[PDB]
Amino acid sequence: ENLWVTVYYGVPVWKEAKTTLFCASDAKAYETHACVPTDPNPQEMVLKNVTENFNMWKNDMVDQMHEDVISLWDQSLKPCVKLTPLCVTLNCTNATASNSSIIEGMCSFNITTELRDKREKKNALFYKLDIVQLDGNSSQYRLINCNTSVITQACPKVSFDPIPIHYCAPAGYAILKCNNKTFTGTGPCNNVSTVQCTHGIKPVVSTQLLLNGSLAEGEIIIRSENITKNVKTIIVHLNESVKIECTRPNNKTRTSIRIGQWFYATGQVIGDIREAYCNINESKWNETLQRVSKKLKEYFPHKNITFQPSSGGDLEITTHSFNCGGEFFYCNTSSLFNRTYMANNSTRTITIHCRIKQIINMWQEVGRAMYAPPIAGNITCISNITGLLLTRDGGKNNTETFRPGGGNMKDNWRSELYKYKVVKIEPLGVAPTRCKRRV
Amino acid sequence: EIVLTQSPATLSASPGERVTLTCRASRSVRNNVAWYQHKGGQSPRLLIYDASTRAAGVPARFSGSASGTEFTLAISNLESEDFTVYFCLQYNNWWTFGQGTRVDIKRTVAAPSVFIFPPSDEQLKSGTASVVCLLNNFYPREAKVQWKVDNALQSGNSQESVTEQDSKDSTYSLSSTLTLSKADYEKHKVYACEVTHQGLSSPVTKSFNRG
Amino acid sequence: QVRLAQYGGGVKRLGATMTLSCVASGYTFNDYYIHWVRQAPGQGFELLGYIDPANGRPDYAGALRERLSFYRDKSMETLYMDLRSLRYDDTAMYYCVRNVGTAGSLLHYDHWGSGSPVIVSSASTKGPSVFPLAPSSGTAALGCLVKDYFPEPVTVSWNSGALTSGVHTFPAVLQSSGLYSLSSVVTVPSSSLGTQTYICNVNHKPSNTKVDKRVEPKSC
Ligand SMILES: *[C@@H]1O[C@H](CO)[C@@H](O[C@@H]2O[C@H](CO)[C@@H](O[C@@H]3O[C@H](CO[C@H]4O[C@H](CO[C@H]5O[C@H](CO)[C@@H](O)[C@H](O)[C@@H]5O)[C@@H](O)[C@H](O)[C@@H]4O)[C@@H](O)[C@H](O[C@H]4O[C@H](CO)[C@@H](O)[C@H](O)[C@@H]4O)[C@@H]3O)[C@H](O)[C@H]2NC(C)=O)[C@H](O)[C@H]1NC(C)=O
Ligand SMILES: *[C@@H]1O[C@H](CO)[C@@H](O[C@@H]2O[C@H](CO)[C@@H](O[C@@H]3O[C@H](CO)[C@@H](O[C@@H]4O[C@H](CO)[C@@H](O)[C@H](O)[C@H]4NC(C)=O)[C@H](O)[C@@H]3O)[C@H](O)[C@H]2NC(C)=O)[C@H](O)[C@H]1NC(C)=O
Ligand SMILES: *[C@@H]1O[C@H](CO)[C@@H](O[C@@H]2O[C@H](CO)[C@@H](O[C@@H]3O[C@H](CO)[C@@H](O)[C@H](O)[C@@H]3O)[C@H](O)[C@H]2NC(C)=O)[C@H](O)[C@H]1NC(C)=O
Ligand SMILES: *[C@@H]1O[C@H](CO)[C@@H](O[C@@H]2O[C@H](CO)[C@@H](O[C@@H]3O[C@H](CO)[C@@H](O)[C@H](O)[C@@H]3O)[C@H](O)[C@H]2NC(C)=O)[C@H](O)[C@H]1NC(C)=O
Ligand SMILES: *[C@@H]1O[C@H](CO)[C@@H](O[C@@H]2O[C@H](CO)[C@@H](O)[C@H](O)[C@H]2NC(C)=O)[C@H](O)[C@H]1NC(C)=O
Ligand SMILES: *[C@@H]1O[C@H](CO)[C@@H](O[C@@H]2O[C@H](CO)[C@@H](O)[C@H](O)[C@H]2NC(C)=O)[C@H](O)[C@H]1NC(C)=O
Ligand SMILES: *[C@@H]1O[C@H](CO)[C@@H](O)[C@H](O)[C@H]1NC(C)=O
Ligand SMILES: *[C@@H]1O[C@H](CO)[C@@H](O)[C@H](O)[C@H]1NC(C)=O
Repeated sequence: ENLWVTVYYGVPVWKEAKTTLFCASDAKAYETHACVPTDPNPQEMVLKNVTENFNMWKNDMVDQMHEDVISLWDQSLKPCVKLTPLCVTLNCTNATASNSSIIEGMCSFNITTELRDKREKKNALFYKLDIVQLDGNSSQYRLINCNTSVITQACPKVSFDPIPIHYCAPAGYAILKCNNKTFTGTGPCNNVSTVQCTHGIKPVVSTQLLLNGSLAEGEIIIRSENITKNVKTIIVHLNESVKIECTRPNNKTRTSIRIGQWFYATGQVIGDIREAYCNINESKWNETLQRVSKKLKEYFPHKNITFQPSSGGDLEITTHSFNCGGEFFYCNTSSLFNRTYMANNSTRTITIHCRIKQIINMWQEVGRAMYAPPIAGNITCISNITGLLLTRDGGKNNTETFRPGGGNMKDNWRSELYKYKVVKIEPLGVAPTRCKRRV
Repeated sequence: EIVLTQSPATLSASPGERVTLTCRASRSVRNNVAWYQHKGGQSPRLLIYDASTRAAGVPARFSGSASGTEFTLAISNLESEDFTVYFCLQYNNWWTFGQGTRVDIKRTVAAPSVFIFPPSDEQLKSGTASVVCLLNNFYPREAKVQWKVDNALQSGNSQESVTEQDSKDSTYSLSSTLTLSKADYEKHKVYACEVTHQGLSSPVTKSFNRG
Repeated sequence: QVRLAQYGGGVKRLGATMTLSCVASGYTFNDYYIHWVRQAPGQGFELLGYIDPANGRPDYAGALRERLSFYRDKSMETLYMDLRSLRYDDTAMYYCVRNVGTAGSLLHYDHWGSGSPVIVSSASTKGPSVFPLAPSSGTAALGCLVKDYFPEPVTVSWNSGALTSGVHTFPAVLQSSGLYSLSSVVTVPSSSLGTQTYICNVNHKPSNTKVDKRVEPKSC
C-alpha cells in the first residue's frame, strides 16, 4: 500500500557491449606507440559478492588490439622508402667467402641513380630465402615477393618494438577483471574487480610459443575452446619462465645504395661464418614438458600424449619465429618437441640451429612485404618464454598428438586479454517506495 | 570412434506426405550434427547445421530435432524433387559421414521375376565362365540374392547392379553376376541363386545344371 | 557467390602420382579452412584431411598420412593435393569443401566444390567382348554380357533398337582388372524364345568398334 514509482540515478548496474577503447600509455620514446597526450595510473577495487561471466574467445578487445597493431605498423611503414627499382634481374654466382650455401648473395644488378640516364652495376648480399631462381639458366635470380607485391624498407631509426600499452575504457564504460587463480579464460568468476586501464600489454610477435609474457598464479594453465573436441589452437600458459637465449655471432657490414632516399643493403660479412643458434636449459624444458603433459592428460584421460614437430606450412609455422633487435629469426624446433609420455637446475643445455631472413611478408597475410635493413655487428638476445601455442591432430586412434602451431597472430594477444571485459554502465533504475509530490 | 549409423537404407513415401529420417550416433556428439541433401552427383547442400537450426536458403518444410545420441530430419511436404539421397554429418571429433538414405516413390509391393542364365559358351571358351542372375520389376528395394553352387555358398566373388526406380511402374530391376574361371566353373554341376524379398513368400532359388 | 572450381581427374595409371586442384573465388581466402573428402563407389563419404589456407598448415587422416600432401598458393587463391602411389581402391570422386570455422573451433561444411572423378586403372582403350546369355529355357527373359571394355561410354540396344519389352541396361561395374563390364536384359513371352529374333547391339565410341550379337540361336 502507498507504494509509488521512484527513480534512481548513478545506480551500480551494467550491461555488456562493445565500444572503442583508449590508447593511453607512458611517456613516448623513440620520437609500438604513436599516441598523444596522456599519462595513465590504474587503481583496482575488489567488488564484494560480485559474480560475473567471462569469455576469452568472444571478447571484442582482441580484435581492436589486432586492428590497432596493424594500423600502427602501416603508419610506421607509410613514409619509408619503397624498393620497387630493385626488382631487375639479378646475376648471381656468389662463391666468395668460405660459406656461400648459407647466404649465396655476394648478386649484381643495374640500378638507376640520381640522374635517370645513368645505370651502375651495384652488388650486395642476400639470403637465398629472400631470393628465388628464375626459369632457364640457374644463374638468373629475382626478389621473392616482387612479382606478388611491393616492398617497403623499414625506416632504420623508427624501431617499433614491444613497448607496453594500457587499454583504457572511455567514460561510461568500465573494464572488468578477474583474478581467480584457476580461471581457464572462460566461465564465471566469483572474484571480480574493475580498473580504468589494463596493464602494460606488450605487442609481441612470435610463433610456436609466446615470450615476454605473464605467468599464471597456480600451476600451468591450459586454455582452449570447448564448443567441440575439434579445436583450432590450445593455449598453454606457464607458471614458471624458462629462459631462452639467442645470438648472431657474425659481424655484418651495412652499406648504403642510392636508388634523398637511400637503400640499406648488407655490404659484407666480417668474421668466420657461424649459423645463428639459441640455447635452452635442458632440465627446465624436461620438467616443464612433464608438467604440461601431466596437466594436459586430465582433459584426455584414457590416451597417450605425444609431442612431435609441426608439418608443412610456411617458415612462420614450421619453425619458431620471433625478432630480436632489427633482425628476424626462424629456429628449427624439432629437437625440443620430440617427446612421448605414458598413460599409466641448469646442468645441461639444448642447442638449436636457426636461420634469419630480411624480406618479411606481413605476418598476418601476403600482399604487402617488409624489408629489414641489416643490423651491423653481432647480436645477442635473451627472453622469457611463458606459454605454448599447441594444436592437436584429430583422426588418430588411441594416441593424441599435440604439435606446435600458431601462425594466426591473434592467438598471441587472445592469450593475454582473457582477464579483461568491457561493460556499459546503466546508471538509471526504478523501484517502489513511499512518495508524494506536492501539487 | 564415432560411427553415424544412418538408417533406414531406403524410405518410401508418396508425394505430399511427411517423412522422417534417423542418424544414430555411436556415442555422445553434443549438439554437433548436420544434415545434407545429396543430388544426382552434384554438390551436396546444407540443410541443418545443428541438430535443429535450419541453414540459410533452405525451404521451410525441412526441420530437425535432437534426441541425445539420436538425431532426426523431417520433411513435411515431400515434393518430387526431394526424392533423393540425404546423409548426416558430425563435427564433434574427427569428421565422419553416414551411409546415406534414399527417398524413393512409394507404391504397392511387387515381387521380382527371377531368372538365371548359364555362362555363355563363348565365355567358357575364354576360360572365364561367369553365372548371371536377374531380378526384374520388384518393390521395395529390400530384395536380396545369395549365390550357391551345388547348394554350397559363394561369397565375395560376385557383383550386383540396380536400375533406377523405373518410373513406368516405380519398381526396381536388379542383376547379379558370379565371376569364376572355367576350372572353378568345372568344380560343380548345379549352380543356384537364392533370391529373397519381402515381396516373395520364400527364398525363390532358381538354378541350372551344367550342360 | 562463392564457387570452388576443380580441375584434374580422368584416368590416372596404377602406381602413378596424381595432383588435383581447387580455385577459390568470392570470399576472403584466409578466413575458411579447406577440406578434401572422397567417395569410393559403394561406400559412404570419408575425410582425407584439411589445409588451412592462410598459413598452409595441413592435417591428414591416420591411414593416409604417408601418401597425401596438401599445399596452396595464396596469390592465385589455388589449392592442391597429391596422392602418391595410387592403389586400385582409390577409385573415387574427390570434392574440395569449405567449412565454417569459428574463432576457436571448426564446424560443418557449407559449400561443396564441383568435384573431380578419378579412375585408377592401367589399360589401353579397348572395345567390348560380347557374350550372349542363354534365354530362360508366362514371361521369359534373356540377356547379354558386355565384357572387358575400357573406357566408358558404351551403348547397348536390342534388335537394332526395335525391341523394348522390359529392356534394361545396368550401370557398369569396374572389375578388379581395371576394365568395365555390364549386362543388358530383355523380357519376352515364354513362347517367343522359339520364334522371335533377338539381336543384342553393342557400340563403344572411344574405340568405335561395334558388334550386333545374336542371343536367339541358343534358345536353350
Ligand atoms: C609469383 O611467384 C610465385 C613463386 O614462383 C608464383 O607461384 C607459382 O605459381 C605456379 C602457378 O600458379 C605454381 O606452379 C604450379 O605447381 C603445381 C604443383 O606444385 C609445384 O610445386 C610443388 C612443391 O611442393 C613441395 O611440397 C609439397 C608438400 O608441401 C610436396 O608434396 C611436394 O612434393 C614438394 O616437395 C612440386 O611438388 C610440384 O612438382 C610443382 O613444382 C603444378 O601442378 C602446376 O601445373 C601446371 O601445369 C599443368 C600441366 O602439367 C596444368 O594442368 C596446371 O593447371 C598448371 O598450369 C603449376 O606448375 C608454383 O608452384 C608456384 N610457386 C610455388 C613456390 O608454389 C606466383 O604464381 C607468382 N605470381 C604471383 C601473382 O604470385
Ligand atoms: C623482451 O624481449 C626483448 C627482445 O625481444 C628483450 O629486450 C632486449 O634486450 C637487449 C639487451 O638484452 C637490447 O639490446 C640493446 O638495445 C639497445 C636499445 O637502445 C641498443 O642500443 C641502441 O638502440 C638504438 C635504438 O634505440 C639502435 O638504433 C642502436 O643501433 C643500438 N646500438 C647502439 C650502439 O646505439 C643496443 O645496441 C642493444 O641492441 C634490446 O634493445 C632489447 N629489446 C627491446 C625491444 O627492448 C627483453 O629482455 C625481453 N624481456 C625480458 C623481461 O627480458
Ligand atoms: C629441422 O631439422 C630436422 C633435423 O633435425 C629436419 O629433418 C630432416 O629433414 C631432411 C630434409 O632433407 C630429411 O632428409 C630427407 O628425407 C627424405 C625422406 O623423408 C629424403 O627423400 C631426402 O632425400 C632427404 O634425405 C631428414 O630425414 C629429416 N630428419 C628428421 C630426423 O626428421 C627438418 O626438415 C628441419 N625442419 C626445418 C623446417 O628446417
Ligand atoms: C624423435 O625421437 C625418436 C626416438 O629417439 C627418433 O627415432 C629414431 O629414428 C631413426 C630414424 O629416423 C632411427 O635410426 C636408426 O638408424 C640406424 C642406422 O641407420 C638403423 O640401423 C636403425 O634401424 C634405425 O633406423 C633411430 O633408431 C630412432 N631412435 C630410436 C631410439 O629408436 C627420431 O629420429 C626423432 N626425430 C626427430 C625429428 O628428432
Ligand atoms: C647492365 O647493363 C649492361 C649494358 O646493357 C649489361 O651489359 C652486357 O653487355 C654485353 C656486351 O656484349 C651483352 O652481351 C650482355 O647481354 C649485357 N648484359 C645484359 C644483361 O643485357 C650488363 O649485363 C647489365 N648487368 C646487369 C646485372 O643487369
Ligand atoms: C631430458 O629428457 C630426455 C628425454 O628423456 C633425456 O634424453 C634421454 O637421456 C637418457 C639418459 O638420461 C638416454 O638414455 C636417452 O637415449 C635420451 N633420449 C631419450 C629419447 O630418452 C635427457 O637426458 C634429459 N635431460 C635432462 C637434463 O634431464
Ligand atoms: C575459481 O572459480 C572456480 C569455479 O568453479 C571455483 O571453484 C574456485 O573456488 C574459484 N577460486 C577462487 C580463488 O576464487
Ligand atoms: C581475489 O580474491 C583474493 C582473496 O579473496 C583477493 O585478495 C583479490 O583481490 C581478489 N581479486 C579479485 C579481482 O576479485
